[PDB]
Amino acid sequence: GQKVHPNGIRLGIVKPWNSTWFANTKEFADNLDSDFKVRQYLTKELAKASVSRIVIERPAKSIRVTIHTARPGIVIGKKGEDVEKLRKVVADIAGVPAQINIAEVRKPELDAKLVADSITSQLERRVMFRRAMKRAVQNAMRLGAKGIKVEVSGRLGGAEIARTEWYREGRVPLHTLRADIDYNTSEAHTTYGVIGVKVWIFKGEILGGMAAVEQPEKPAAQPKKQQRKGRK
Amino acid sequence: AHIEKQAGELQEKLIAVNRVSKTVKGGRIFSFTALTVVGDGNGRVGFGYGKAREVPAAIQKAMEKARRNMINVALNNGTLQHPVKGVHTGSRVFMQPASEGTGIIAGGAMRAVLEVAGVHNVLAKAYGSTNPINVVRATIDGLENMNSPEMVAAKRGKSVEEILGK
RNA sequence: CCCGCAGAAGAAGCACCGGCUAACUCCGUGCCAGCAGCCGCGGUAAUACGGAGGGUGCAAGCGUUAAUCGGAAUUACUGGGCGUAAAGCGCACGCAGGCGGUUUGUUAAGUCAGAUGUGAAAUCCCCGGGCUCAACCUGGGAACUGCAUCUGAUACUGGCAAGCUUGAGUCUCGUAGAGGGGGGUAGAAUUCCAGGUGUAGCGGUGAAAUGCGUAGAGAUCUGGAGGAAUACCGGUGGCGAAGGCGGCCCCCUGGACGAAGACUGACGCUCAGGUGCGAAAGCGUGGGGAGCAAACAGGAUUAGAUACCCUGGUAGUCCACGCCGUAAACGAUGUCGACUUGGAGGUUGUGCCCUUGAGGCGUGGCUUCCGGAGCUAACGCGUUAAGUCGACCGCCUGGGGAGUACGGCCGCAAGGUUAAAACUCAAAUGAAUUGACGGGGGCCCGCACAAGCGGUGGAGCAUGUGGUUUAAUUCGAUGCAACGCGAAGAACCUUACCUGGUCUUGACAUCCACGGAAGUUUUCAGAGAUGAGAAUGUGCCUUCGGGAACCGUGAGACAGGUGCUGCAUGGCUGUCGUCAGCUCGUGUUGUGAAAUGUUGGGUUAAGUCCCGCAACGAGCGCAACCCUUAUCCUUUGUUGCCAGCGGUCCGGCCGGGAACUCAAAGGAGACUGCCAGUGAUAAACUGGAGGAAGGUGGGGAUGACGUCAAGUCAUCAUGGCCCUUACGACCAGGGCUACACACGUGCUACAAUGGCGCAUACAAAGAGAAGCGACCUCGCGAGAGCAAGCGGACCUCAUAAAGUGCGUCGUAGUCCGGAUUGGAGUCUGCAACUCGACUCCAUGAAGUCGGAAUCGCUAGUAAUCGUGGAUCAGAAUGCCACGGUGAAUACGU
RNA sequence: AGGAUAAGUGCAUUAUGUUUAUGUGGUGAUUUGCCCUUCUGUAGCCA
Repeated sequence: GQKVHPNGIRLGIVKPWNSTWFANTKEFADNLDSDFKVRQYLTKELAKASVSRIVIERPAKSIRVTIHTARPGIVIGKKGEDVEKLRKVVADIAGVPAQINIAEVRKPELDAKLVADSITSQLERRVMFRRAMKRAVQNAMRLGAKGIKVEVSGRLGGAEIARTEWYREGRVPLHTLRADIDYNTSEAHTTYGVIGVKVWIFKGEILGGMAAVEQPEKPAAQPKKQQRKGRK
Repeated sequence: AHIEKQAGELQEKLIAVNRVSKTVKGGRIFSFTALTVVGDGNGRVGFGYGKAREVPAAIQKAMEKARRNMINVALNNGTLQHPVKGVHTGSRVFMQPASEGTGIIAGGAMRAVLEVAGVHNVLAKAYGSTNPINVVRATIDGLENMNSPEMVAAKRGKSVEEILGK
């Protein structure tokens, strides 16, 4: 049960992450704790709808949240008050003037954590968990994704002893280091004690994420190819 | 990918379930093996042993194998026209002619196997190995020693079987 | 038994709830208590247990054992088994009894039909009937469970006479063989004696010692001694009744195998009882003894050593008969026979052949391989059955205990022979899959070895572990899977540990109540917590009710918990291993467990690729995208660079220049693609070459399903479940880092490839917003306080060192190493003593490359020297990454 | 002089492929074991 480190040692090497900001020096710690806080408190406020990825971003003089959903405009509310309130708390926690835009991910109507919600219910109510993980994978592969891995653990079925079980399908490489691929670890309790699902989902090996930049930044967009360079 | 036989009626008789171990070589995996019986209402030689990761995928595999390389077979009335003693691989079972006034008389999964077989009124004692995996061959070997009705006079009864091909 | 009258009154148990077998949650305890008709359980969140709610079933009954039938072809005539599970007699011969191929004559014991007499009654059975149905009792009919003889038949068996041949028996002829009984006969190893020649080991075995031997062994020539024994031919052959028979030959004689002439003509089959009869040793006497051997000794092995293995050494072995005949005493399969696709081996009568090689064909033979119809649970059987069967006899009814006891009998004499229970117990036992495993046979891989090189272990130090110690020196972890790791910077804090103060809404959130605003400056008491006083400020919101902020005070709800339990758990990860394989869907072969693929050969990082069987399709490991390097193209042109040119001490500092590195990035180039060798054609490895560079270019990323009850409840999540004046929390001090040593890891030395002295050289990379930092003044040096400056290609850490130049040094603790210790100077902070770090002055020890043990490494590696950084209040010998100088070899498993 | 089928140049350790001590008993993976059909019917169980 060796459990190779399933995503951490795979990032930033043409594999995007759930934060994109710049910091350095000794204040990186003050910006990261603040980024954890805004991740924790902001998704709790827009929890009215289900949510597929979370991206928080800090460029020059601003804080920009990207969020991805199964339907757009849904966390943005009606009127515009609902979204000015989302921008009130993003500024309050980060301490910079705030932006949010709404966007959707590739294959939006499917996501890692909504599979684990589906598997958890049967277990929460202490009935019908012997085909549930398999039906979850079947539905999941009918809504998208090129392969899925599910691993369930717990005092499963409400049992008075522990069980590991899993279910894998299609094409889910494990040494992969190119394209973002979506991961969730659930943790929850019910009457008998704790359950959990580790849900790896695999969209694409060059589909989704960033791509490698195809130029230097050095020749492009430069209307004057000198300052002096000795040529005047 | 094969021809299959069907019945216009459902049978999902799960008889056994097991697990596969290698214990050090890749250690032990979660796989199950399963045995499932598919009749017809009058009988089939349909018996299927298959295997997969989980119990549902395993049974459905085994239910598939119970209807390929198999054909249905048929017997008129809820009795058998021969008092014969069917043996298959140390699991030995008995039959004697009877009334319709008795239906089944049997227990466990055996009462469910005999109902589709048409040999439930004639149901007499089993001996030798009578655990689930082999007890259930009633509708296989007990329908290969088969007799079934086709005559109008008992004294034409052997004459009528000869002219069926002569 | 009925009518009328009160009235809701007068009233329900018993057994089940893990499964067998009609039902599940909580608490309790935690393999304990206690449960079990059987199966069995209990080891923490227990539907087995103890209690409760609830669910379930029967009901004035319920539940339950013993026993009978039946479940059970496990009560078997109908209807079981016997190759191996319990079970073919040890084998031949055969009376009594059971049984009789085929026809005629004949008889009618059994057979069957017909006839007649009998079989009372209902509780049972079938049809009525009656009592409040019913239970009960009962008429007619009946299973009436039991029985009779006459008449007739001859399809059938039995009796009997004569055949038949389709069964069997017998003569001469021929042939094979270790059958039986009794005779005859040769050569050579071990062993011995003798003489000749001749000198030291010989023997034994896994390796070994005990043994034998200089009194002359071992070996060798010549000649004698002696008894078992007799190869190779000899084979799966053949013979005997089965076990049984083995040098070769003959005499006496059996029993089988073939063929023609000839005969008899059911004379047949089986076998209770029965008599007869031995491989071997046991065993009486006779024969005989070279070698080997139980015993007995001694060696070797080891916890011993009776097993294992050897050496001496006796009865025994070795011969013959004889006494009860033991067993794996067998076509493993009773006896014998009839029938059922063959082919071929061994070896043989005989017809035919080129007699063409243990052959083929014709027709028999025993005897064995191979496989079809049919059979088994599997191996296996298959014309010699374990098929289809036949008659007739033997024998079995779970295991252990028992082939014993017990009984009958035989035996000098130990014994043999059929063959059992209480008691114990839920099994015992036939077969086979895959893992592991062979010490049976063989194949493969990782820097795991090798080919080397260096390192830990030894010194000392750094740092962790245990041992051991105190108030306590906190744990977690225990080869590979613990020990430079969780728990990277440990005075208190840290922080678990221990002791002392001090309080309980509590360091922290909200909610109510009271005193001080927090913030800042400032004196003081006490240890500090904490408090008093001074001086500055009374902000924040508002019903100025009152509260937030920090701090003290108090109460609940509630916060908090390195709280236990890692067989109660979640998240998470280490191992095998870069094993070279694993898995997902599905088919197929077997009754199936499960295999197959996923396994072989060749090849590989590779499920890569040639060949190929039930594997087919696809994913994982691996390959890839990826970032990086290498030249080289390519652009930017500073905080980077400078061929020519200026200011000029000749420094890109600056006028100026773009040839140039140069930084970060598009990338190009190299694909095992080519050629040649190797390789099974072949993947691919090696060589070959131009080039910056060739081995999937160099580097890194990079590791399957998953058992291991593996390790964390202590990041964190969390129930069952405990404290909540505390298993919380504020404050000080002490300790892990003690020291006895051992142990893991690493550091730097023991040299001279180095150190020293003087002189001399070039980096890469990165860190600095409470910080570091030029200049400054102070400083033995480290550093100090101030500060321009900084955002790090700008400024600073920084003199980078080893290395280089020359000279020098001889195994002497030195010309290496420099620990301790005296004593001074420094850092973060009231505060450096034990527990912290750095500078420097004088003296001066351990240590000569360290034993058992033991690992990493294939090239920017290994080795070795400095550097920076993560960590980081304060500081490094490590780690992490960089750059200096930069290696041996990779046959082989 | 038959030790002359000369090896039938058919031959290869030729038939036991063997031996130098061991280490207790049970223990992993689920409370819907559930996703193929009319009539003759089925897994707690149904058209």
